[PDB]
Amino acid sequence: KRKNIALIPAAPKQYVEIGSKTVLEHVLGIFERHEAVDLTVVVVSPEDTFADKVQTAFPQVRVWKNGGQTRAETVRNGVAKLLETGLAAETDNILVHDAARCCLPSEALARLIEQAGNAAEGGILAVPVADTLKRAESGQISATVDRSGLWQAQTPQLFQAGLLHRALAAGITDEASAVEKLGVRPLLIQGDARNLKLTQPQDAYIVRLLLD
Amino acid sequence: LKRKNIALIPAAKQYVEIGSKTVLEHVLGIFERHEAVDLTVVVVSPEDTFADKVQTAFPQVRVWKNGGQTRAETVRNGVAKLLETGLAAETDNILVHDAARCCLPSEALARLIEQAGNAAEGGILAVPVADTLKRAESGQISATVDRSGLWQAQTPQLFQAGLLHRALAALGGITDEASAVEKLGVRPLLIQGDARNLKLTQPQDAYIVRLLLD
Repeated sequence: KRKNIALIPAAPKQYVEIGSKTVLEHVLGIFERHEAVDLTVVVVSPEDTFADKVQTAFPQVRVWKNGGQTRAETVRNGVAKLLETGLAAETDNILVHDAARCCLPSEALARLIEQAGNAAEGGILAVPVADTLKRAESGQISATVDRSGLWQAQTPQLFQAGLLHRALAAGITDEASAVEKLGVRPLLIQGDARNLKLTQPQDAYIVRLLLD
Repeated sequence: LKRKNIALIPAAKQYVEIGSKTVLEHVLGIFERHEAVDLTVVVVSPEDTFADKVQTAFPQVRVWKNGGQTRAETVRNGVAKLLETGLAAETDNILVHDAARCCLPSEALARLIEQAGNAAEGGILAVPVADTLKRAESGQISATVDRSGLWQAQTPQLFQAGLLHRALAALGGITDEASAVEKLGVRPLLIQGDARNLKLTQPQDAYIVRLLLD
């Protein structure tokens, strides 16, 4: 009865060509082949050209053109529509995922759903900070900051639809940060080193190699 | 007579076969082929035996067997012995590198030598923290911590032999070499590292390491 719905804000090329497809197409395939995800939605801007062809290659994915002006606004429109549309109940789970984390391992997606799927507080994938951290002033170190109990967040970020809608309605960064402001403490679930984000050539070399 | 650049690798796993060489042999390979490095030393435990084999593949590398009971103690002994021996002068540079960071880009090494190699305060390779940071209480988020201006330290960490010997000799609640230098009131430079300069500590890493070398 309870569903798990993937939502991807994509309204900066997710249309870069690696292997035989785009980054986005590489992303949607990981969700489409996962048995535990019941539906995948992509929110693009009303002027996104390549979007129509993406829809054609993935007819069961809903490609919506109600992107806003910010990543925050485009996520807000996506969640609101799933609810108004009736496609998701207030108690179904929404997994918000970055369009550029196109190497997420299916086994880590399973962990996320298996461990935060039935928790009222939801959960995100994350990896413990393993290196010493430093604060910089103008190219110099002004201090060493304790890395005790610190984690770096990845995506997806899984939360009940009703809970997420409330939190995004109210200095926010990720979705968990808006959930934390309501008094809820989300779980931290082991992400993966392979789950990196495409935001620069160094990353790209590693992604391009992982996608082989 | 120019100021010298000496690599020091505390290695008392790094013997995980990859291709046709151990991780260690891969690491020695990066320094021995780099024009600006004048010497390379590896400090192992006296019990270590595979180290003898390493010595035969790298005749100019110095394999010392005065490892400590911890990484901090082995770095301390290597630096002391480099000075006591006369191989390093007080003002030569000591580049302290992890035995398991076998994918350090040659270009990254050059930048460190060029920028920190000529600054009395030394410097380290490091990358800015790009993802949102969270503090955990018992598997749950207890806070989001501000990442503005924050960096993750890598190796090598480059300091003058006399400044490094001084800083590691005696409070004690420190972590990397930079943090012992900072306690003296000195601020090391931060030089851009690289995403491939990762350390081999778990299977996820090994897959990426093996993949990056081919």
